[PDB]
Amino acid sequence: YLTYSVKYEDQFTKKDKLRASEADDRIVGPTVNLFKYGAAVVNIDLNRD
Amino acid sequence: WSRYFLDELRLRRLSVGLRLITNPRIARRFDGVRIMYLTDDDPDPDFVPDVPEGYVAVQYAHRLFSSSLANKRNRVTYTHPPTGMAYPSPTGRPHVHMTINERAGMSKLVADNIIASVIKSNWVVDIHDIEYTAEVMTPSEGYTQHVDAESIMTAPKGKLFHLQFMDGLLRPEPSAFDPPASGEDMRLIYPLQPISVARSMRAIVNHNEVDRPRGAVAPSSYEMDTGTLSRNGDLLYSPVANGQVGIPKLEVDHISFSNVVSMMTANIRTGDDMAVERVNPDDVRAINIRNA
Amino acid sequence: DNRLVIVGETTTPMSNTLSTVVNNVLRTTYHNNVGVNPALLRDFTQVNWLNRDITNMLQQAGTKYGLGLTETRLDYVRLVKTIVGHALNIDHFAASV
Repeated sequence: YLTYSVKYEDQFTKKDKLRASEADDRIVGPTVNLFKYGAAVVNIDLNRD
Repeated sequence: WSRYFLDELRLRRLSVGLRLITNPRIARRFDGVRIMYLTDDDPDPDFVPDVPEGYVAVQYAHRLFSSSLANKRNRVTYTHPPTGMAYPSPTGRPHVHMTINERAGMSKLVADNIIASVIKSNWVVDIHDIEYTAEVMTPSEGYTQHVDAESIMTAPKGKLFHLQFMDGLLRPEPSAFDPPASGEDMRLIYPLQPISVARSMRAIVNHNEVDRPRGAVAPSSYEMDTGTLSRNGDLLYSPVANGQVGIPKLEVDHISFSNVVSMMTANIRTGDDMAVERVNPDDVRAINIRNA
Repeated sequence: DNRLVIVGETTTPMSNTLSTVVNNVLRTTYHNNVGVNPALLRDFTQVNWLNRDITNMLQQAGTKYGLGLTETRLDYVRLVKTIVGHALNIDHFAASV
């Protein structure tokens, strides 16, 4: 019901997908791609899908 | 007790859902607003500007503002309820902390004279009927749309606005030889209650001078606590010490983003079509009925 | 909301392919849609204070993070696994329902 909705800052961010180790890319992967370096604010809102 | 003509399970899910509605993490319908003409150097949506030391609170009514012949021109005149003096020009009104509570039956010239009195005479005007949402604008995005002071004063009561606030933490610092600009970013409309109750982390960067940036926040320790799964089915946190029964997650008002969900595997198959054998009786005259 | 979760497409990694900080987290299997959860930013993020303020939290005894298969209820007669408890990355309002 509650998911994250993170607004990035488009100057200090890096637009490509971050590439960790392959076994860690299926666990840590979509977390470090949502809290990517340059997250301005991180909100907890109602889930949209 | 007709239990609102509902299921036995549907009330059990309703007791969880009422915890979701009164949660402060989603209650982002902000009521209350403050017109004030203080400057803007460090933008953040948490900033609720303090009322200065020598201001007098005056409750708003229609009796105060009225037309009066002042200097060869009919000017709208304020009558300050402590002293009772007449104040026809907004250039020299005393510092009044007016608290508008109704905003109904109010003229457009009276609303013109108050917003003129904020800019010219440094008033602070609280309005407690304005409902609005807030989106924290990132500084590279900029303010997409503004909100006019004509709409903050001359509007029907139940209109839901949309104010845009900017997190000025990640603004680019200017170079040490750039000659300055000219105009200053001013600010007219401020909130009463704290914005960004939905905020979890902020400014995930690393500043080069100090260890952690000014006002950057960390995620709370309850967002990472899985805890165990109880025997009843209530989600518990981790025990804070030895021999401590853990805190159930539906009592406190924090948010936990990792939870133990009891789920069935591929060896259950709830709700398929099971197949039976039916054997009719031998004679219809041989079927016992009573007493059974 | 009368949903009823069935174990979807779940994978099981080797213990020598994950790092030492994910293997202390992982409960022996996990769903392919792992979700997003800030406890997985431990020693994978670029930010120095966020890596500290999560390691300084998760090393306390009052909290402990995991991901995946924790409980197992074998059947009494057929002796197969019936009801498992996976530690998803999902809020406690949906998970209590």
